Amino acid sequence: YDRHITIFSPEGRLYQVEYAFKATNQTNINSLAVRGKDCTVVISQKKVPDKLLDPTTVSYIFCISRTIGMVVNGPIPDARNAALRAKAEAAEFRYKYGYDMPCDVLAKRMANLSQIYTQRAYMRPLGVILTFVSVDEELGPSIYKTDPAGYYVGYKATATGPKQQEITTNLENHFKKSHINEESWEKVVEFAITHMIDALGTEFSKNDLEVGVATKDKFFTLSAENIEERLVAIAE
Amino acid sequence: STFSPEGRLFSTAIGIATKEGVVLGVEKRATSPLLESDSIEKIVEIDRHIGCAMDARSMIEHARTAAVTHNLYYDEDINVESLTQSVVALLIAGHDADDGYQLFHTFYRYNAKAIGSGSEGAQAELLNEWHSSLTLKEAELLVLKILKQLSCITKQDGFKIYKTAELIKEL
Amino acid sequence: TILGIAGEDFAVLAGDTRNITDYSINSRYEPKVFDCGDNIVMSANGFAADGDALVKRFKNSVKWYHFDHNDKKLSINSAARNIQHLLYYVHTIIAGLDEDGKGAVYSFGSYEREQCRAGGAAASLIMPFLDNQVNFKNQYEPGTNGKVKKPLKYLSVEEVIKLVRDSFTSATERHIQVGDGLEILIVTKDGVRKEFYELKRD
Amino acid sequence: TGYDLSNSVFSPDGRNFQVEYAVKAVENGTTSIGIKCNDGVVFAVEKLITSKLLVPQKNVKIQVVDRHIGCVYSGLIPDGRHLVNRGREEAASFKKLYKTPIPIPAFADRLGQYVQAHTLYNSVRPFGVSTIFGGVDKNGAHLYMLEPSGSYWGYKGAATGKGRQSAKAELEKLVDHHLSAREAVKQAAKIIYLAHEDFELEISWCSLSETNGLHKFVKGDLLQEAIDFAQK
Amino acid sequence: TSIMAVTFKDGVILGADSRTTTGAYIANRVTDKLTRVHDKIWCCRSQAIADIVQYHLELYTSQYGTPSTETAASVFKELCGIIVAGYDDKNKGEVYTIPLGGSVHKLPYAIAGSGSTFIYGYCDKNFRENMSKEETVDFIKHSLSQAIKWDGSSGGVIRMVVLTAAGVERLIFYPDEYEQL
Amino acid sequence: IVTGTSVISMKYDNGVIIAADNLGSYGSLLRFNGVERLIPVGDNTVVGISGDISDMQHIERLLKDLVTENAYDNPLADAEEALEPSYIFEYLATVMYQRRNPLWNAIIVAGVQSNGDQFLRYVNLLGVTYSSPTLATGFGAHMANPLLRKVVDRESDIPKTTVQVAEEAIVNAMRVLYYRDARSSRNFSLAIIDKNTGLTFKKNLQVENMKWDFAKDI
Amino acid sequence: YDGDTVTFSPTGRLFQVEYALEAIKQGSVTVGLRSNTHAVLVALKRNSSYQKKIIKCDEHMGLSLAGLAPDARVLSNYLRQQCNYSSLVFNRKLAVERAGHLLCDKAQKNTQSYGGRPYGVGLLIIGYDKSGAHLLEFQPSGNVTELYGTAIGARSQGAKTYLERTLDTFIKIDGNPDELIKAGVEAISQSLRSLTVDNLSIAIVGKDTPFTIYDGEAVAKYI
Amino acid sequence: TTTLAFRFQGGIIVAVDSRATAGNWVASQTVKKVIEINPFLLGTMAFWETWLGSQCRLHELREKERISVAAASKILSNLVYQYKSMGTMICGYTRKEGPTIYYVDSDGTRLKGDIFCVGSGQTFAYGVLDSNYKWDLSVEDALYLGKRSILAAAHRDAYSGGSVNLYHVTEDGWIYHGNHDVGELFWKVKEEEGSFNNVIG
Amino acid sequence: IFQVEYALEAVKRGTCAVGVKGKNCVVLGCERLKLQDKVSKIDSHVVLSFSGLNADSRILIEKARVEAQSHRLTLEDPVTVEYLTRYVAGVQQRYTVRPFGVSTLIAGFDPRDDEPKLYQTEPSGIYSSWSAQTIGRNSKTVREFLEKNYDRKEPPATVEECVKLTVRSLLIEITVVKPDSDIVALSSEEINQYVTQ
Repeated sequence: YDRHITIFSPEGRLYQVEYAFKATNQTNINSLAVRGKDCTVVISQKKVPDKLLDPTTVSYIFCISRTIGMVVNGPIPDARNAALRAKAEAAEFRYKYGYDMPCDVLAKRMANLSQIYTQRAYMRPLGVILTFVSVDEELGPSIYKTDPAGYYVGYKATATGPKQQEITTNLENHFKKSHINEESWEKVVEFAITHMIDALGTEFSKNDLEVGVATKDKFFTLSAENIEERLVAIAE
Repeated sequence: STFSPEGRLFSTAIGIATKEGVVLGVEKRATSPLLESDSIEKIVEIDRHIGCAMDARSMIEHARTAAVTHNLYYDEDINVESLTQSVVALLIAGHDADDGYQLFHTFYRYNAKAIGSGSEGAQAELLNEWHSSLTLKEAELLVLKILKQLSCITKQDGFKIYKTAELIKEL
Repeated sequence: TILGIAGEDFAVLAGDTRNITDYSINSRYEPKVFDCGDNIVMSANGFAADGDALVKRFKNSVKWYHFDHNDKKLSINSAARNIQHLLYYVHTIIAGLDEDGKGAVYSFGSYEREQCRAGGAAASLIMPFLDNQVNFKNQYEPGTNGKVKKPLKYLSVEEVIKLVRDSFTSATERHIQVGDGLEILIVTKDGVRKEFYELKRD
Repeated sequence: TGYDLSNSVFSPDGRNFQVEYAVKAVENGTTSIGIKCNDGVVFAVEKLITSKLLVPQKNVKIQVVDRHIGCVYSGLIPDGRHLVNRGREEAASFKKLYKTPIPIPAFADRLGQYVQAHTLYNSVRPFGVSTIFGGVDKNGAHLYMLEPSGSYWGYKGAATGKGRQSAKAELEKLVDHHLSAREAVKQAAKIIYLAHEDFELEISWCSLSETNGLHKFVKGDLLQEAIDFAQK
Repeated sequence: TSIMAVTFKDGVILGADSRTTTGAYIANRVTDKLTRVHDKIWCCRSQAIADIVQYHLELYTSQYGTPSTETAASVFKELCGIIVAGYDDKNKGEVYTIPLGGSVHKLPYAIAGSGSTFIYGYCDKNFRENMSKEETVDFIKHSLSQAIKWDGSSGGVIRMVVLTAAGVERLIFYPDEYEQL
Repeated sequence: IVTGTSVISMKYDNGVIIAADNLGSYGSLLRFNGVERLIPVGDNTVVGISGDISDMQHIERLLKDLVTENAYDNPLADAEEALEPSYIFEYLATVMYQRRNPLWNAIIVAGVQSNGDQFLRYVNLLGVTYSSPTLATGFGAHMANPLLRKVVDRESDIPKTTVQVAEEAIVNAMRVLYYRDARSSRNFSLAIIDKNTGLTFKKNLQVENMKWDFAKDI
Repeated sequence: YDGDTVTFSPTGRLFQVEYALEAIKQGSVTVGLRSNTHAVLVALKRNSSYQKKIIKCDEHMGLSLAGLAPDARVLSNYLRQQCNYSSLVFNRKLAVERAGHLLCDKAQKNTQSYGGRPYGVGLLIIGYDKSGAHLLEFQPSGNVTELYGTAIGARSQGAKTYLERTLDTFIKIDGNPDELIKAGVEAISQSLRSLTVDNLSIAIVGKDTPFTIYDGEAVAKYI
Repeated sequence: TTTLAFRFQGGIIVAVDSRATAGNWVASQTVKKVIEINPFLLGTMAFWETWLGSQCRLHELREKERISVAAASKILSNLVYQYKSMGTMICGYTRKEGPTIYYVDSDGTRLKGDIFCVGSGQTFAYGVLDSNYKWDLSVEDALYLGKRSILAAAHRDAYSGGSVNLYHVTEDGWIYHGNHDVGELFWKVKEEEGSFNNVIG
Repeated sequence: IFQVEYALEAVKRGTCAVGVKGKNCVVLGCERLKLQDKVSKIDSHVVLSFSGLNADSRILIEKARVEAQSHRLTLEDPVTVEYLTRYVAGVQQRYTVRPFGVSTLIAGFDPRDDEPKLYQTEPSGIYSSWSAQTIGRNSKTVREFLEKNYDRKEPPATVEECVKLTVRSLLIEITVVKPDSDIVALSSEEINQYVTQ
């Protein structure tokens, strides 16, 4: 029964947590986040299989707070649960401690919740990987990623999804050759889209992407027209 | 707390219900001469006009509490059918001014009923022997007959437990 | 003000229909005595809201009684005991026929069955006159030198109606809170009869 | 096998099987659809006649929440009623706190969080219904559809139930060839009859112009016009 | 205190004095009494519950989207006088007042605090619908200056917050400026 | 501390008339002049409220919740299963008695029952309720009832009281209340609920024909 | 998959609820029918005395049970409590449709929460209110259906088919309480494989008729 | 109110008045101030006793023997002390206690004794009991003593009177020796004894 | 129930205890390594003996003592032996994650009474009265001895007869309970004189 609840197998492995990682890939979309000089950009594939869907609602990027944004890899119900909990925690921190929750504090709090699910047998882990992006008041642009095991760490740039390894190789190549040195968020968004295209070998329309930009005192999501401007700027 | 696919959930006490009273009897069946027969209370009172013949003690405590509560609340003797739905195989017998003398064993009112390992033959004997014109004397004697093959509730006496030697001699 | 009188195979429960606050009349016809069925008549005066709550809860209790006993006519003593256990800044009076067919008036826990009982503001104006006229208190047979008391005969429902009307007319005369109309409910073997009599409206 | 006997368990594939079985329960339900018109939403459901003894209309299936949200679902109808009761409680609480009718996206999120919560614990069962719901609020018309997993999205048109596939095939044609509310009612009737291939058509709708944004049922002459158009 | 919210042609202007007193002693003569509970929603007590209301409004903004000024007043009411003034492009500038009774009243302009008593007649005669920004500012200056001149527990500098579709603009007027009005 | 005073009403041969002034007084200060205190709850019911305005708004919220919840799973909520004046009155009385943290109000629920009987009942913060051919609340219970009771002294006067007679009586009672009540306003709302015509709700009525000329002699 | 109420089968069925439905088919048939003015319950009891199938909730409503009687007593207790609450808080006679929906919402809880079991009793509820005469059929799954007539319990299919073919007739029976009872007793007879004065039970409610039950000699004239 | 209970060779005599007043208004002159808890227990008061009788019925059903007077008085005193101006005697007979009187009051005290008088007229009842009481009184003498002791309090105490209800607690249960109207009783006593000389008539 | 029957097995492995009640007293006797070096008073008038899991007997005895004192605190009268037996049986019933593997003999006298009482309780929560009884290991063997040496029409008349019968049955500690709160364990030398005799 060690594979049905979060208890150790003879190998010391928590098989339910390992299966929870597998669930994260079942939405089959890839995302990447890069840090600019003064901003953070998140790119995510907005795959819309059904023509009757309203694409405006299909979205895995969440505005957790004025400054923090979150992109989720995994089932949308669990993703929305995580987003609601993160919004609640950010508001409670702003209330208790008088200032906006830092990105990494939110990541730690969410990873501690995830760890709790990983040790109490009553509760299953959420099958979502949470990637928080913000421009911290102190540390500047930040990317923190949390996983079902309760592990989290900060990133220079990160990718997540079935083709995570390829996007990671692309980013590693660029970082070796070269944060992304840019003067405004549009250029870093264009760079992120370019590397997404190259890693995935697939061109994107304004409908295939969802983009979130973290800037000083605002995390905002690009509308389809804004993403169209970026795609034109790349086509040029 | 589960249903079977066929839809259903997964001593010998003999009673007669006459129009002059309801008679109950039990085989004490002491396991040894050391067990004090005085303490084999297999027929018990539930109320001044209600008794039953046998989890037992707890259910009887709750039934007695319900009956006294009803009497306190309404100053009326609880209806036997109401008691059955407000409270081991049971023979519950009592009297009231609504349905008179009743005997119950989910519940079903019975003119006469028996329970236990001898129930299968006892019910046939009752079916052959019982008649509406039974006076309390013949009812008591037929109780003893079926046992060999006491207590009563009356409008004057209420519930009382049994002179029993005199009835075996009269038997 | 309410008034219950038990008699020979009848009982009456009467009360004035006026409703007041401070020195102002709220309504001139607010019925105060209720025919509760089962040949029981009841009235819960005192603080209005608690009386209403008590009546409502007693109606709930009697509905449950009817449920458990297959719509059996609730006896006056059973109703009285129920009303105790339910008990509110209220002075309840219930009247009806007992199991022997005699008139019965119950006053309220601590219920007391009594031959007559008044309640409300003008109970003090009404009750002594009823003691004198129904119970013949302080009356002796003439010429006996105070040795032989006047026998306690029973009054017919007509005489009791007259007594109630005159008692409430006097209370209306001398009590400012009493009297716009008189509501009298007679309980007998036939059922519950309702009578209304006008009183002075000042 | 073995990993699908409980609600909290992930399979080695990463899938929660009890939710997929709840989806299987939905696909057995009768066909219900929703259509978003330029200023409102239209709901329709095929009400299968079990016998001639059913009263011809009074077994209503579409449900209103507050006054501006309408809900229709397929699958275990009692679970749909349970979900709608929770939705009514949520809307009532929101109106109590904030004096304003709950926005449709907010209501959708509340219902999704409730349905998803039933997939967290082994002690509770997933909902056996996919619920099309929508209405009109300060931001216009919204149409949503829950799945037993708690997943939901906004839709231009939605269909679920046994005939969901045919209904979807005709919703695609609606969207590709355009739809005002008046026309939307008739199109909903046509789509329900096409998907049916005895039953009762029940239609409802909520349009800013034609109902002032409040949810109303289609009755009388408009209902019959939809009937004869669809038969036409 | 002497707080004053006035809707005008382009939005709402919320203004207050800067004096706080404990008895006759002025505890603080430069207090900022205008409280930003949400981006375009500002309130004015006539502190802990202000934090609670900001908490609940951030929670609302995260769950259900941008709250209205009526939403803010509702949150005050359900937690509970207050003048809640705000702006949005759907409703434009709004003023709500929540006197001690706890009832909520949407108004064209609102005055509160001890100083408001002395300028009920003045504001009634001088207020006009859809004034310009300059006219609204002058109106508030004169009203609050009279309230300060009469109310002992009111004084110091006059602060204003101008809420408009353009943005939030803060103004300050010193006694050397308004006492001569 | 914000309160409204006057609610008066009488029943007549075909329905009920109810009126109230549009004022909210902050103690001695006539602070708010637009408060509406008559709350229609359908074509057959109006709930006039007096006392604390915050509790008045609370009660309005509860009434709208009633009208919302009654329509759930109720296809006849429009005509046959619609809320009666009596159902609303009993709900409100239950609310007041539950809170009684009492709601500091007095409420007159006026309307016509589905069978055509005029409904007119009172309830206050103590849960005290009564019915009468004429009802008034607060300061009107002393000045308005004597005037209205001259029109309908008893039950038998109701069928002899026409629409216009009751209307003019109510208007005159508002004029007298404005004369002699310090916490009253010149502006009032009036609602007629006729069994034939249904709810006929008038707003922003004016107290007119006041007499002041005799002041010059004093 | 069938060992508990919170598990779906791989095909989406709830085996425990289907077993609870099978529980009803064990009990004796009860029949319900109505015109516009009157609604009638005709129940076949079984013995020893016969168990009473009819239960009275109000002067305006009552019900009969098929299956586990204890589940019936619980559901009818809850129903009476809800009617009492409605009269307590509104002086409003609880509508039959609303009472049916309350039962539906109570029964559904047991089919979704672990620890309990579905109610193994099916109920026929008849009542009269402002909307007229009503007849509801309640099932363990929580489903409630408003019907012109129905029969539940063992071998009820014969009575149900008879009611189907007789529907055109007994709908027209307005102002004739006895003819409805006659049609109902004729219907329940089709479910036998016989009726007696002591075995049969009848209940009726309508415009002028409060809910009343006939047993013993009272049903002799209808047999 | 005036209630007295005293023990003598023949059991217990319990005598009470009947008056009840709301201030100066005499609400009733026929109130029953003795509750018959059991055929062997009398509760004298000057809900509680309904609770005690319910507990006694439960004890009778559960246990083999009747509830003791000590147990009943302790139940009542515990209940009163939980809700801590009232005074009661629990008078009864038990085969293994004999005749027993327990005094219980609103303060929570519980006293076993031979003689107790309670209520506004208690001092006047004591004046007669203390001077005329003997252990070896005959049953008739003890009944007369209780009647006379309540008569004294009824005469001198304004809030005491109406009628005297006599109870006798014997080995076979309590005996109700009837109701005596103080109006008739005062005069009868005055002629037969020659007492109350100051009273005209 | 299965767990209750396994608790009965645990009881049957426990050391045997025996009780006999005579005309005037109840006598309780009990069957007590090289380097190692039963009857519990519940109140001054009632004693409780047990056989089975010793650890569980302490929970039972503590609960019984607390109830015996709480009865005197709530009601003046000390507990009856019957009442205490009923309470102990209730506790045993209620804990049927696992039952007590304990059966008890409860003996003593009623308050201000002189008829000796002897009762038994078993893990299921059943209880009954006995004139002589035994529990524990080989309880059947010695109960069969009592069933023929104890006479219902001539029970033991004095302390000597009760102790003699108890010692014969056991063949040792002996507790004699007598009215008016007289509980005493016999001396080792006295028990030796009985055994030799």
